[PDB]
Amino acid sequence: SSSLGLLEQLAAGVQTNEPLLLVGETGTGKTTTIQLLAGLLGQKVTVINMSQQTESSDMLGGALVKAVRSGHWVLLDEINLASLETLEPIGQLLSPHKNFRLFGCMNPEPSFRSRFTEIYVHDLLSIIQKYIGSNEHVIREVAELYQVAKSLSLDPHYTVRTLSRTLSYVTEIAPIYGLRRSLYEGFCMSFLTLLDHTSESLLYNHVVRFTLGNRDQQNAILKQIPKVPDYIAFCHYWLRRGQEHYIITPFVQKNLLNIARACSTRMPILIQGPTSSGKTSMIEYVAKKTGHKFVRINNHEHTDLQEVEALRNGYWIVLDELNLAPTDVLEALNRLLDDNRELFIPQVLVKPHPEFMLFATQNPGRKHLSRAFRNRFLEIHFENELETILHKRCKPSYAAKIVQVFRELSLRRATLRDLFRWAFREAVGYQQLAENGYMLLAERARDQKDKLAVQEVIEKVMSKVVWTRPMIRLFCLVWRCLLAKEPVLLVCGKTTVCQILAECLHKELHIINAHGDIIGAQRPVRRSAVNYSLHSQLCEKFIDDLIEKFEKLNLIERQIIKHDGALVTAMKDFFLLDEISLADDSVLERLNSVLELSRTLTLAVSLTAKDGFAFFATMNPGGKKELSPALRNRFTEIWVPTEDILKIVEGKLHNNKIELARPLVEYAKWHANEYLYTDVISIRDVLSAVEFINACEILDLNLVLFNAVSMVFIDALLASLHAERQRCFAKLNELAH
Repeated sequence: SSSLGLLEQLAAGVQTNEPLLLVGETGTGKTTTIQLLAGLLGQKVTVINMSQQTESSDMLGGALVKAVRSGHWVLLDEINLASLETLEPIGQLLSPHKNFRLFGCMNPEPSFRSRFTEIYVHDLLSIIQKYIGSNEHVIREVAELYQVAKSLSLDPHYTVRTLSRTLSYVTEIAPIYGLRRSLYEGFCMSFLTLLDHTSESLLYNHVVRFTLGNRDQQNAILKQIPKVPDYIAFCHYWLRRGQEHYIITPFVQKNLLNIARACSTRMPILIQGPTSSGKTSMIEYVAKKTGHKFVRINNHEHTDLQEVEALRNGYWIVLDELNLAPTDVLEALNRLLDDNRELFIPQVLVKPHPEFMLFATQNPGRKHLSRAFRNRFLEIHFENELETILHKRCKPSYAAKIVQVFRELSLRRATLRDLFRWAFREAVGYQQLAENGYMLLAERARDQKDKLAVQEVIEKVMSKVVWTRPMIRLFCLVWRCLLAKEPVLLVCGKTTVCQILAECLHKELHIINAHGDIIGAQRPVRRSAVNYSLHSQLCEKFIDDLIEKFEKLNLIERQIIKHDGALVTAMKDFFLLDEISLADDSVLERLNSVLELSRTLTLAVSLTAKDGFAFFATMNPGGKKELSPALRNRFTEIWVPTEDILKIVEGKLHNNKIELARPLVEYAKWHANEYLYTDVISIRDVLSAVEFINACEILDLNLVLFNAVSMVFIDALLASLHAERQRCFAKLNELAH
């Protein structure tokens, strides 16, 4: 009756030659539209999904023009996510024609949406009958499926028409390795793929299991024998269409692997979550069973269309990292999700056989993906467990207590990738040494001494340069992380320690400044060429005409022809891309690809090696926008900062020339608390002061310090400051055209 009402409303609209929309939540006002279109006659459903091709491609260059000359139905869908394409409202305001149909379709504009006479949109056994068809057993199953869509109220979040696609897939794998009860369980499986608690899975198997016939019956659901009797089969509840690795599989891994496998016989599919957990690791572990090869198209941040071979052949592609899509290959890729496997690029289609068509967003606000895209594909999401897991990928109590300390840290407040770093790093053979190892690795990122002391207690529950104490506990950490060759950020002494290490480990520290592709790659014109070609013709048999005569009868081609980059030149070293927070994104994307235990040269591309190509970067604290918390966590960071400042100046000063700094130290202290009040020694100032003090070509030491602190601190600071200069001079005298 609701469909009767909407159809009558659309009839009343269509008789009047007006505009009409329908905002709702189902994506089936278009189904009602095409339904009533054909049920009246069906002119042509020109269903222009007007959310991707922004404003011209609808209008001109046009589909609406071809309609208004033709006589189709202009089903402008998704006008509630568009741009200012108000030329379409102008074309509405034009109304030559005979009978058009501009029956647009919103989905919940101050003048477009105020010019279209809208009509909002407002029994599962019936649609369950029309979907299922193929006993009174199945009538009890109709009651079961209705109980499932009724227990939808057990909380988007398992929304409405997910049951429709589930019934379609149950019809799909129905005779193809399925009991009807088993097929219902499979449909339920992909009703609770992305969920929170398996009590819904308990009740779903409970209703489906009851319809089937219990623990012996649930084991009889695991009888894959007549299922696989029918296409290279898989293990259990699994017989797909038609070798191994060192990819060893635990319990939960085998569970999610069987999940993705249960997806991978139907034909789109998306798989979101944490990147370090190996989504394509599982995808290629299943591709090891020769569905295809795992062509991981790793779109970083501005991957363009130059990045169909998997459409022609097999070699199952994965447009990975599509969260950070470059905003139009997402749109043309969704245009490739209109047809099944037809790709028009000028040249028409592919129509593939089955390999896969998987995809991988991330754990979801760095450019959140489309919910229309997140509702156009059969999506997916993914202590002593860790105690066992580390026992092989690393070399009884050292390992167990580290996992317990990870648990302890969670209770207190932290990436376990760094726990693997802690494991494989610790060459200890000693519980105290391993304690210090997990300590310092945890004491890497200490942005404050509070949490540092807290984690210390939690673990307790288990040359041209100048040496310095408070930077030795940065230089030692960078030396150790260099030996491990881990990625090393730094968040006061930064470039000093970097050049210190490049002094010690004799190397070529190619440095860089913030604000970029040529840090990674360059595409310049290919400078000095002129007399080189003249001598190359002078060293050839038998002038441009002379060169042409020689061609008629390498250097000649080189003349007619008239890649390099920073980490690449470092690949040819250590790349110290300082101020990394204000770096690029796509460069940071490929650097994330450069990061995890492997390098890559995403040029037609290749993969670079690494001989010690350290990204020994830096980024000072505080447009100081940090990176992704992965991209922070993918690098082993380090944080950094008395009378020894005076001792340091004593090293920094001239030969005798001593006690002026002992005045100048406290003079800087009183200047610090007085002017711009904070207890920081401000060692740029004291350094330049020691520079001029050791540059004192005059005598009378106190006058040298007088003119010095006049030059650096004092005169830098109303007219009362003049008075305060005297006060400053007081602290000086207290230290005394």
